[PDB]
Amino acid sequence: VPRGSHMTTSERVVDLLNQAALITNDSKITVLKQVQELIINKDPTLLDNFLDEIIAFQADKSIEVRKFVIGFIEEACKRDIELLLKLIANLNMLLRDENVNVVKKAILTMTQLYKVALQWMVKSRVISELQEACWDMVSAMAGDIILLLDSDNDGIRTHAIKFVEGLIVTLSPRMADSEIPRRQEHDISLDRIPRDHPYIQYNVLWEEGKAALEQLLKFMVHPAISSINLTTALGSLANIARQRPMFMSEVIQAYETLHANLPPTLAKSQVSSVRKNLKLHLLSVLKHPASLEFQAQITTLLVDLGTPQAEIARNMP
Amino acid sequence: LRVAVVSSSNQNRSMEAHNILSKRGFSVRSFGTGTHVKLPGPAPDKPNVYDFKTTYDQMYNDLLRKDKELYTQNGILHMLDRNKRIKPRPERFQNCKDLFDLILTCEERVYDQVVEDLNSREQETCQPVHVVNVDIQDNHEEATLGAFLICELCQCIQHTEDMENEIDELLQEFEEKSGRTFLHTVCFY
Repeated sequence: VPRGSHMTTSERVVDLLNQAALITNDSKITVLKQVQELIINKDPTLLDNFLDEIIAFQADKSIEVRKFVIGFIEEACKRDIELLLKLIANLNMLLRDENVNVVKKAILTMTQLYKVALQWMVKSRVISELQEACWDMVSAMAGDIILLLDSDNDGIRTHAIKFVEGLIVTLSPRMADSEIPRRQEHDISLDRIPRDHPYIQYNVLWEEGKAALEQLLKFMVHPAISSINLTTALGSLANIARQRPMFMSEVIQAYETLHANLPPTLAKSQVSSVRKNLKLHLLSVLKHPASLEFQAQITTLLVDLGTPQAEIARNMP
Repeated sequence: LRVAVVSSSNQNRSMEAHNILSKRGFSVRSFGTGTHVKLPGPAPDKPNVYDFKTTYDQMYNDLLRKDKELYTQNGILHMLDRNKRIKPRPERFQNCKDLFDLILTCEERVYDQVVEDLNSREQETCQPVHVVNVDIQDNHEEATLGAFLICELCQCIQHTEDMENEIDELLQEFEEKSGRTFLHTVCFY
């Protein structure tokens, strides 16, 4: 940037924001991403100051512009979770966008933010009436996304399944045999929530996690379940089983149920695609050290799906 | 629409598709999932074998000095020249880290290798990518017919309001019109 070293960041930000106003196509997103980088990473003390100017783009007619805004909310809240107090309303309104691609981006962003918000609640020295209400909002929005499992749109259902997966994992404890993604080592989980916390109740969250899992297990035996939603749910269960092996039981049961009752509406190539994913996920659970207790059942299913013995062995310890 | 087209050697089926899609204004990359590169030889049981590091131009030259007349008559020198014109070397799917809306594979074995690999990368975003297979035989005429079929599918997809909601119905129409099966799954970034 010419004469950049002579500018204040704030001046540069205002210049770029006005530039972005001049531009009437998607290339304005490149400008707005430069603004994002400056007020989130270079100088986050400017984040509050410029928040309304970025958030104003949520009304832009461009799909990609509104998706950009959702991503910005995500980064802004990771930098400073207290901004959720003034951005949860916008994020929930964006969940409700007329365009499904904007909706889907909002679901992925909530899948990132819910656990950040819950950590904030767990860590908070003191908790305001506004911060309580903000948690009520996050939690009700999590509930709305769980309800999107009954959307009439296949892509929204797929995204809702992934949000639900993340919720089950967050609201259950890590254990000795949990296989934890590198990225996620420091994410909050149930076991990190003090039993005597003045506001967040361990027992309530435990029940919501179990109820979230039940909703997913019910969804999977729904007679009209699509090929993509069923393969998504199968992979979600395998992830859950590996990160939270106290539910491995529930996962193997779902897999046996699906294997004995394939949803009749799946077309021939859809049945094959699903069956291939069932086998993949069974092999994946078998490799997990906690699958000790389920190995005879897993092996039987795998032999039924035609897996050669040599392939089963290759996936054993 | 950002598409990746994947074969075994990244020589023929995926490069024929790369070429048609590219010329028709799609954003497209191509890969192979095979362990090595295989090219036809003087008998069906004696293929030529190369490392994925080897350039199209180095293969061209190696084949030119082996049997100029054979590799002219079997279209391979022209194929390799065509490939050199798109990019310098075959690319292995397992070594790339790019984002697509749609990944098309040219046989079931390649589809299994794509799925196995993506399913083994840790998801960061949970953004889905749709993976669709069509069985295309590995020869020039099939590669060409398969490339046009893939181009027609991509064009259909360009044209739908809502890719994720309509793609299965579209694939079923394609199965019906082509008589070819289209496996379909999602993986997650």
